Amino acid sequence: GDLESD
Amino acid sequence: DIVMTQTPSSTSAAVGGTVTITCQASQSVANNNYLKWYQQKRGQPPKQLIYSVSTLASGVPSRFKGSGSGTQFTLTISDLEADDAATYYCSGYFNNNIGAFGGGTKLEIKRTVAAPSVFIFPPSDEQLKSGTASVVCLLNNFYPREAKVQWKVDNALQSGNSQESVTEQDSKDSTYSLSSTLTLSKADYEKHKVYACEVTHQGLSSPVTKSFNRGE
Amino acid sequence: QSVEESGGGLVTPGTPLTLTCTVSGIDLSRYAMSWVRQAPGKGLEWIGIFGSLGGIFYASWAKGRFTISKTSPTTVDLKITSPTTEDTATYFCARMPYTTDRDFWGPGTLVTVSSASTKGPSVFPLAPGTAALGCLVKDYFPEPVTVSWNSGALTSGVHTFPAVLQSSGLYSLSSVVTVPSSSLGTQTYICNVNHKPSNTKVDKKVEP
Repeated sequence: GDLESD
Repeated sequence: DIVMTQTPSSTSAAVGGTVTITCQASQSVANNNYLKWYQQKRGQPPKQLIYSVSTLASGVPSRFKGSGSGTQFTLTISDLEADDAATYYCSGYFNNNIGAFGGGTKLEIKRTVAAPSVFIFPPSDEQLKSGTASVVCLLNNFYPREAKVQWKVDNALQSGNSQESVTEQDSKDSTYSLSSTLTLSKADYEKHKVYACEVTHQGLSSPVTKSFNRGE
Repeated sequence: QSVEESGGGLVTPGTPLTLTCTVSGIDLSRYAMSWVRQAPGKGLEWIGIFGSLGGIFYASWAKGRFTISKTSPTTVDLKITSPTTEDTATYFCARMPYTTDRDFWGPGTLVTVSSASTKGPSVFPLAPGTAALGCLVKDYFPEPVTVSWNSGALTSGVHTFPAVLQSSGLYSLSSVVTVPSSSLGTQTYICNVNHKPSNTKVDKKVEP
């Protein structure tokens, strides 16, 4: 899925 | 699985020198730039150095430089200072939303040889009252770290009844300190007279001996 | 923008253990939190993450062994499933961005997995151009202790050695300081030992 950390 | 292989495990260089640390990830980081460099000290949490592979964290000196190519990354520390004595870690994030760290790189700052200052401490009366006797030998502010500390009671070499502990490298003068603690009972303690700590170090022309006579 | 871990200390093997991460000024609906650990003398180990979109991800080795959850807008949990000796480590909660410098780590909280009982230390004095003195902080459990000198006024030339686990299963530590030899009859030297696991506070007078 989409990234969940920056 | 995911592995971030950090090399070298340890290295040494003098003030003003240069060290180069490589981090090799098993797959490309997320967005090709989820890669940060950390600096860690013993009693402290890590302190950021580099983010986005190469961007310098606010307040970090420019002598820290970050580089890399997709899977291989380099932290280069130029114009080394004493303060740079620490353990460095690479921190990465991956597309499956998974983070990992390199095994770390411990950096020792070289400096001129510094001989230890040696002190011996007999047990306290409060401790003798409690039925135990610990004799302490202190090697203070020396370099390099390698040292030989042996105990002799009435000129009999002890074995297996002592324990050594060493500080981290000081970030100001780059020295180490070491304690060797001899653990006896009160009975065995009052059995003897001469208690001696013998210290061998590159900074000492010949082994130094610090001794005391029990009950004096 | 600050982080603090809680719930650390001594725990019995097999007893579930929940750590809590408390943030202030950080929006967990918009930023991720990570759980990291560090065994004594070892490297950092990534445990898991609560993502910006509510995703929860664990290292391959940490799946099952840990459960991460968000319990309140300001708290994130790390439940260590049936703890073992190898789970003894300092545990960090961190706002650890890879692409910004808004990087905040908690100070870390030590989790000790052992059947031993907590024990307050005994403090003994190491009495004396330069002179040395110290405090033997003997036989305590678990780690850690803190040692100050003269309530923080004395800091230069202080060396507090790391603890060594004794054959009895207890820890021993020494804290030394170098001082001018002229000052011995003139000034007091006091070591302030604090061992929070036992809620012990000891002040020890060091004299020639």
